[PDB]
Amino acid sequence: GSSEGTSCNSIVNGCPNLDFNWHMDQQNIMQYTLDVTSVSWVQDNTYQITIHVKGKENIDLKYLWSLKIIGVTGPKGTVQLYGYNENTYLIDNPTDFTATFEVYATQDVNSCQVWMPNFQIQFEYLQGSAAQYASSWQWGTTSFDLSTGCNNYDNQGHSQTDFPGFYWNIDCDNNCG
Ligand code: NA
Ligand code: NA
Ligand code: NA
Ligand code: NA
Ligand code: NA
Ligand code: NA
Repeated sequence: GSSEGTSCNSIVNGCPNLDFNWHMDQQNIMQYTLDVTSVSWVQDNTYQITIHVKGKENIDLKYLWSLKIIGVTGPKGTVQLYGYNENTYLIDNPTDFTATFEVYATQDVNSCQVWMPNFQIQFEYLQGSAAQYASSWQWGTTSFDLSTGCNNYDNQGHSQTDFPGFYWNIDCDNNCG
């Protein structure tokens, strides 16, 4: 049985004035960005969201061993994006990719809007058969997790996450308020 999605009009970066770059720089991780490009209410407090992740420089797919979204509060806690072990090949560029998955978004920003539940993206470069390309690797730390959120920052405006948190309208009711 199918249902009509309800698209959210306003998807808000909840903390655009934090310095996220610092947290990747401190770990010698190349800078990445994340945007939430669409949100649709499915039913209950479940939303289908699409993310777009970009790296500062282009890293060829050959360097990648695995990529997965972890720590997801949703129907699936893990969303495999790439991995030989898991026969999963759902992205072609670890430095410019999209993913669509479901989350349960329940923590209120206000009476009309809820926060995205935060998650991490686990990158493994140069492992397994990708280790053969080590000599041309030039982008710093090779295995790392990048986290989302607006709730973890130092006393000088640096985030201790790598990507902003986001919020949107409850049930994607664009007429709330
Ligand atoms: Na709609
Ligand atoms: Na979506
Ligand atoms: Na998966
Ligand atoms: Na809040
Ligand atoms: Na409020
Ligand atoms: Na201090």
